[PDB]
Amino acid sequence: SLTKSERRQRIKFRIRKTISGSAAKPRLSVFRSNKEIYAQLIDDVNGVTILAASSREKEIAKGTNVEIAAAVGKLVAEKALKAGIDTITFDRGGYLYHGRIKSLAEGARAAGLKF
Amino acid sequence: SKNGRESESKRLGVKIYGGQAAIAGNIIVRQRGSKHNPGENVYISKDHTLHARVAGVVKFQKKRDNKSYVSIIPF
Amino acid sequence: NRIQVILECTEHKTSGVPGTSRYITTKNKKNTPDRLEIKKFNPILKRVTVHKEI
Amino acid sequence: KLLVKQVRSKINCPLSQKRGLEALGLRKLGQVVEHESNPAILGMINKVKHLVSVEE
Amino acid sequence: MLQPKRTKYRKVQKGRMKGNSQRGHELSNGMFGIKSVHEDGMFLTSRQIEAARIAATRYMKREGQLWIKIFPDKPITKKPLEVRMGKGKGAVEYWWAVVKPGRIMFEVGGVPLSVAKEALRLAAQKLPVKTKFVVARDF
RNA sequence: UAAGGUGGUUAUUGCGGCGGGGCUCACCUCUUCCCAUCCCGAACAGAGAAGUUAAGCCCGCUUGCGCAGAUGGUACUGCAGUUUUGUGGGAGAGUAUGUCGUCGCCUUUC
RNA sequence: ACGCUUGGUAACCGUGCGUAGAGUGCAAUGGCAUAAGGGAGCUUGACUGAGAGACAUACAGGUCGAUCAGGUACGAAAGUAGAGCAUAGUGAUCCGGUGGUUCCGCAUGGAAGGGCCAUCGCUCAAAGGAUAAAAGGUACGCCGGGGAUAACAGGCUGAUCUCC
RNA sequence: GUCCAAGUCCGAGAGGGAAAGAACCCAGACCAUCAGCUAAGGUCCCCAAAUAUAUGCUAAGUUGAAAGAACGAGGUUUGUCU
RNA sequence: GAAAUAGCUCGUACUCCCCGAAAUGCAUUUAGGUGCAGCGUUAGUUAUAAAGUUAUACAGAGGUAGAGCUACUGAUUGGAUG
Repeated sequence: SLTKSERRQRIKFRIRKTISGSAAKPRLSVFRSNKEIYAQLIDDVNGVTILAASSREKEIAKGTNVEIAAAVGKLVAEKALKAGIDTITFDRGGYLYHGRIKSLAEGARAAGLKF
Repeated sequence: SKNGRESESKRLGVKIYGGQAAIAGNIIVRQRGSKHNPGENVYISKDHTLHARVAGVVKFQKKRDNKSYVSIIPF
Repeated sequence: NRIQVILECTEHKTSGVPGTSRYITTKNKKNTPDRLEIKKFNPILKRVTVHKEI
Repeated sequence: KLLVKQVRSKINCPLSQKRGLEALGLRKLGQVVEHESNPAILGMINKVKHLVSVEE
Repeated sequence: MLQPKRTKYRKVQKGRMKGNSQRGHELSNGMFGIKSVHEDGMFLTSRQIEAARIAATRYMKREGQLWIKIFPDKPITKKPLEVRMGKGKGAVEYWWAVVKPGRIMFEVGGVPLSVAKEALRLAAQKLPVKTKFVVARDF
């Protein structure tokens, strides 16, 4: 497992071995990629996804990837604090908590979504 | 001769089976090594013993390359 | 070689509080010499303090 | 409704087959009891059929 | 004598042989053979095996081979004489093979029927089993 | 219709071989900064968009390796009597054969 | 397996194949790669007060364990940590020693001493340990019992024996 | 013979059968009766009941209680192929 | 003293009715003795009672018989390459 995808699948496996989410306090998965980072709120106990944010919409201003990730985190926090979701379990999806992932997490923490 | 020694049995085996009720702290399986893995509402101890977490009905449901995953359906 | 050590609290016995906090552990007189010191919880003072081997 | 009567003796029969007779209304070699024809009694008759006779 | 060069354990328990061996009762690489028609299992020893083999090999001097579809794999022990009952198992006395009713022991491929019957009849007089002469179907 | 993300289903779901594709995915260019190599921007992290389906990835085919696997018969076995047997249960191996997956939820698309 | 000075296909290196044949201090079994195997950073939960509920069970004992409170270590946070991948590494009671403790302290006040918590001293190894302290002969023997148990003979079976 | 496990019996159990046998087969004895039906096992006599019926085998008194070998044989009945 | 002690042998006196075992496990200066558990008797408790026994239907975990080894560990017959 050294093909830059198997290596990430291993991390995702040993993170999901302990990170999950019910209807209340769902899971927040992140997907990085070369451009246009994505984030999603999944309910692992029942299937259906609650919401999803991405840097592809008429709300994101161009700039550095760190600022884009912070804006995406603020957007997903403001969108999730509409129905009543207040807590989340932030996983990583196989990405180190440093850089764009940490920027998204801090942008979500500046807003509500207690986690 | 030189062969006259043995140790007492540890009374291992399978406790409450996959169709019976358990409670919050009932021992489900005593093992030497995790050959019955814990599932939902079932945890494992230091001695690889399977304990229940809530009251319910046991269910083994062997799967994933012939590996027992003992779980509890709450009721 | 494995000896029985008694780590007694160091900041204790200096205040006007009766008692003494001790921890009975094991050690090796050859691999770990020189009066091992470890931070342990002092149940009398209700705070963590450094206990040094007697 | 079938009639079953004990024809042999339970002196050298195991404890299971000896309790299978007491489960029915049989306690003596000269007895005869009438039961239904549900599948429960036709497992006891199959357990001890070499000791009883089922006429009808 | 035929015996393993080495093995894991020296002493082996003496089990129970239930007859009608369901494997090894068909001829392969040979057209004639002898098969056990006994009623219970037997222990064929290496001395008997070697005696039967040499008796069948002296006949048909250099014609054909002699396939031995058996091997004395289990050790049989015997404690010395004038010894009371029970101080542990005795030393390994000899080696034997389990023969169950239906097993084929010897086979001959080269010689014709007239010689292969006589050779196997001469060899079967050294074995403690009732043996019958079997011929292959494709013959 | 197509792709990306994320789950359920014990490889009939895998491995390999042969052709096709790129709004999203991926290689690709650099190391000032955030971050790192018991040596290396190889990996991780960041800053970009000159190029590319070559590879990763996804589709279509392949019984090739794997995996699954009958019906029938046999071994074995519970109960009853006995050299025989009668009643029920019934394998393993092997043969024919099957398989190049299937079921949900979100975003961009037609 | 293929390449390369020492270097030898068994030292190190490079590229493939390799679901586990390695390793898990020490015997065997079970388990473990989405690691229980290996590395780096920070640390001492190898904490205090305790035990819902079970498994073993003659007793003495033994094993696992979820919530709560007080303060901690790691982590961004969830969350984990009340010693080691799990089963062996052990010794009851009495007596005596050490630390803490207005608990008691024989008229009163102290003290000697005792009590409670933590802990030390036993190849008590014949390891449920009869004492702090222990070896032999009797054909000079004696008493109480046994065919519960041997020597002669009988009985069952032939390993040995003899014969075919 | 000895040491374990799953049953039954004797132990602590009379009665009937195998000639006589603690365990083998049938069968669990509250008494009394010059009553009847059966289990195991049997019906020529000792000794209760068939010198009963139908079919075939054995010539060895094999057998009528239990229990036998490797290896011989032109004993006999019977099925198939040839 | 003295009726020393004897975990040893022997003996233990009238009748009728009812119930009815064990020769196993753990310890023992213990093995032909005891202590506890297991099996028995007497009496009393569970009531809109509870528990037992046998069988049927449904649902579970197992690694014995069997089978197999080119599926590991060990052994192993015969041919092809060498």
